Amino acid sequence: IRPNHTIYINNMNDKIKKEELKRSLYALFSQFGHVVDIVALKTMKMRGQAFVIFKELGSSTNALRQLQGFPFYGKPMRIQYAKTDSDIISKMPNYILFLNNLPEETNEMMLSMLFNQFPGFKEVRLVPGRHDIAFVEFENDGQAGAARDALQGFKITPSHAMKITYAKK
Amino acid sequence: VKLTAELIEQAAQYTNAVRDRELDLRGYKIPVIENLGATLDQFDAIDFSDNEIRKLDGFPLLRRLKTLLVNNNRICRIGEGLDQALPCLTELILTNNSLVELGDLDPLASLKSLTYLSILRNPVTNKKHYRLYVIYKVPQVRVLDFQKVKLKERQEAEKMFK
Amino acid sequence: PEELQKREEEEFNTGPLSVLTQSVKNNTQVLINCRNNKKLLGRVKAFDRHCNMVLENVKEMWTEVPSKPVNKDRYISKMFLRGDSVIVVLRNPLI
Amino acid sequence: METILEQQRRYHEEKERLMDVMAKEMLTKKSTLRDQINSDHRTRAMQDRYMEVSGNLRDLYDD
Amino acid sequence: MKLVRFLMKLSHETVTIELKNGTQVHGTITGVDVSMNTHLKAVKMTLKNREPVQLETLSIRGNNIRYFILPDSLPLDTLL
Amino acid sequence: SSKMLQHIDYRMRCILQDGRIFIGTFKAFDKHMNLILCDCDEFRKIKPKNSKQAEREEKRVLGLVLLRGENLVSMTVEGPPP
Amino acid sequence: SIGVPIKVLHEAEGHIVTCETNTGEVYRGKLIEAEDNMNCQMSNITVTYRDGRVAQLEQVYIRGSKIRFLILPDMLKNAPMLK
Amino acid sequence: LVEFTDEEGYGRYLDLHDCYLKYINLKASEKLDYITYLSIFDQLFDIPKERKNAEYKRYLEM
Amino acid sequence: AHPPELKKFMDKKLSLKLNGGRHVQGILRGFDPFMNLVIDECVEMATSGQQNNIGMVVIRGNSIIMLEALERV
Amino acid sequence: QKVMVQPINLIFRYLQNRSRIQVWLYEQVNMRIEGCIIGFDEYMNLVLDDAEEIHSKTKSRKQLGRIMLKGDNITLLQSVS
RNA sequence: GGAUUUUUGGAGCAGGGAGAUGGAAUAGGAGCUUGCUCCGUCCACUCCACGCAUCGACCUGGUAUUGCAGUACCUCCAGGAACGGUGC
Repeated sequence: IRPNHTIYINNMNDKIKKEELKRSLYALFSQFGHVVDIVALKTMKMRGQAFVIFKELGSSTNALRQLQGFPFYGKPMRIQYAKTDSDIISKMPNYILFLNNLPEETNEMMLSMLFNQFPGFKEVRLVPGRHDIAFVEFENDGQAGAARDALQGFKITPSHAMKITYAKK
Repeated sequence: VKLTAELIEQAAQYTNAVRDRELDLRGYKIPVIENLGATLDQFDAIDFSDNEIRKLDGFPLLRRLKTLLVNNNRICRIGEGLDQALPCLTELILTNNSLVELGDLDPLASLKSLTYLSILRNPVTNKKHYRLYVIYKVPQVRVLDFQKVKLKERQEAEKMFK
Repeated sequence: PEELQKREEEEFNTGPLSVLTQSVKNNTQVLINCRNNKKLLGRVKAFDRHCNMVLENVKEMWTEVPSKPVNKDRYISKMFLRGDSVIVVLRNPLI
Repeated sequence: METILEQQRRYHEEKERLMDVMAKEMLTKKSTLRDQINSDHRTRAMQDRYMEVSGNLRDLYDD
Repeated sequence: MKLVRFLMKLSHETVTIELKNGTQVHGTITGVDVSMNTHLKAVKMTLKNREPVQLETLSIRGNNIRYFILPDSLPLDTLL
Repeated sequence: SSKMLQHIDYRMRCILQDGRIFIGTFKAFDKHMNLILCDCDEFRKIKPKNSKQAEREEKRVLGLVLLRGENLVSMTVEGPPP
Repeated sequence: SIGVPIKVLHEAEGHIVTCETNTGEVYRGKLIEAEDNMNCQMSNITVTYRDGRVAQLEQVYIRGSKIRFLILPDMLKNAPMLK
Repeated sequence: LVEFTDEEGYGRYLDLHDCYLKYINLKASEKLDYITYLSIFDQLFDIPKERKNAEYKRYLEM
Repeated sequence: AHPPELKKFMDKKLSLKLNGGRHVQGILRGFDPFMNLVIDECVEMATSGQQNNIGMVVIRGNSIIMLEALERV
Repeated sequence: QKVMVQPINLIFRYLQNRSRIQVWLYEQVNMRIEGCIIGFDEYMNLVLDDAEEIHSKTKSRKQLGRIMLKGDNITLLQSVS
């Protein structure tokens, strides 16, 4: 299952009122991240279920890591990633790091996505030669330090974990 | 970094998911709360996730507020004179703090209009006869830790510490 | 234009607003009932088609229940008054 | 804290500054009524400060 | 002649407008238009049987005003 | 001058004829003084009906509001553009 | 011409709006057609009747002079007339 | 301008127009101009305007 | 001075809601730009349950709050 | 394709038949003024012959004669005969 | 450009009756303080006519639904009625 912003919730108590449920869900999920929207429907198809839409993907992962089987209004709730993305989300040391154990398939955009998180990247070179190797260059050294600290042991495609080291002269 | 009106004026001001007026203060590492009256009483819910607030105090008179969200802070002591400044509160969200003793929850009985409380991830939850002491202490709360109060809890709350 | 200005003066001389015209002629007070039951005793400086008024020396009297209701009055010196709130304009008031 | 020496010295100095400032005002020319009354009201607040500082100076000699 | 034109030549004049819903708005006029809508600043606004609140500015619609209280220091013959 | 255009996009409080209060982001207006208020909340004063009951204010969330101009009495500002 | 608010109201037609009449009755339904003088016709109306009595009417036509206000759908908050 | 009104002109004049309006209400008759009102306030130790035991006292206080 | 779009509601059974809480039902027979309606088979229904058939009436437009289509239109 | 009974036609039919017309009142549910319509004009101001107020509370009818009921008061024009 | 859907307003005013019922710390008058008596302003309870009937929100107990969606509102039974408005 892929990580989404919206967490789907079933196995809730359906006897509570919808507005009390919405206040209680905003209370229960204000801890993990910023809740932009909650969808609580009381119709016979969708009663007892809720959807909580978050701004960031990490807070949904934190909510799924914390609230496995949370006693909520007398019922242990079951939270999953929701199968579909939302409406609102769908609408909205050295500079050079040497990377090893990189997936061959990895797309350029993907690499920018993972590495770019710690800011602006000067350029990345993938190895057409020794495969699964790459050089990631950051414009700022501070950014590079942060990436290096965080990235090592990074899990991209769980089969492999990346090893990142500072480039050596 | 200390909190001033400057971080109030720049922060996100909007309508929340439960359709109240919201000011967001996520990720500011605020240790002390002061100078909130520049919100001009246009708000019903103020978030305070990820701040280093040691004590929930310094709260000025804001009448329209119905929710305080104090998720993941370092509340070891609590303020006592809160009900005089937040008269129409309905939710207090005190999750993931360091409340340890039963008497530390004692100022919360002063809010008459209080209906929803959340004191989860706190050491004060760890001790025995906790929830009945909250009910026997603050009777006006209808939802405690997302568990609705029951009359057996009211009876065994009245029975103890007589 | 100018023919409308002669038309409005002859119409205000002969029509229903003549008394307001008379109130700006010899400068006597009129008693004006308002929609919130306030009587206004005062001269009129100027008026228009809508009976909007600019008024001097106004005594606004009205009746307030606290029992028996009392005739609490106030003295507004100069004022403007929108014309849709005017009920009744009587040219000569008795006292 | 040197109440005897430092605090009384500072309060005496602050009084001297207030006297110099409202003297500088009474030395300068005035041109219109608004700004005359404004300075005279300003000098009143300075006198209120002078009286309060002189209060505190007199209630700091028992110890 | 229309008297709304008399009212539009009032700016920075401190009036007290009595509205149609028993309201008393004491403030200085920043603007009146041809439809008698009055924009005031430095407003002391008292609703019916309520305490006087104060507002930085107000913008009253024209039909909702009932009468004015103009200042006594107003030469109206030059204003007409 | 077009004075209401200066008050545009502000958080504005609008007083209706029956006594309601509309706090909304004042987006647009016209000749009849209709209003478009984004994120608007209405406020009804509630009569106490007792000697000892207080007077409360009930707030409804509305959203995007078209307010017809014949209802409007007076508008004041509450806040800067959010 | 036509004002910006009545243009927004015309944009709101086809969507579920909520009228409040002068008598306080709340008519929430799909705005079939709106008019320049704010005459609104709505289908799938759920009326509140000012004492709580929520009934369901179909195909009402509300006179615009009696409309207190019109809660439009919030998805029109990004309309280019509002800009 | 938080201490003086415009008619007072910062110590130049005193506004007695408001007091004149309260005075019309107090006498219950309009036979009295602003100039006639000022002649009343030129009085010092002579005959009073109204009987000194009447309602004139509340006005005199204000 | 645009006429209302009541061409759907013509010759259809309506349920008017007039001011003062008054309620009349009937077949809409015509309208003007003022939304003054002409109602055929007009039955007035008061606060009491009994309903007075008043036949053919002219309703001034400024008293109408609402009109419900009792037929499908 | 449909032809319309505009209300001036029907008020003029009330004029032509000289029928006694009951007139409801705007924001006055108690009183209904009925009379024979002699004539009417543009703003629906009516004149009535032998008009009478009917207060529904007191159930009493006060005779007036020839009145000119101003048009903005009218809610409904009902024919009693 | 004051004659039915917007801007010259159809708005204003008052909360049923009774009882040797109870209170105005600092704020009623008169019998020219204090004590007492009388009369045109509230809240709490009781009685007649819990002012009446309606629906929505809401609290206790039991009970049913385990369902992937962009929402006036959502299971049912019984008790209580703190709130809102509608007509008398």
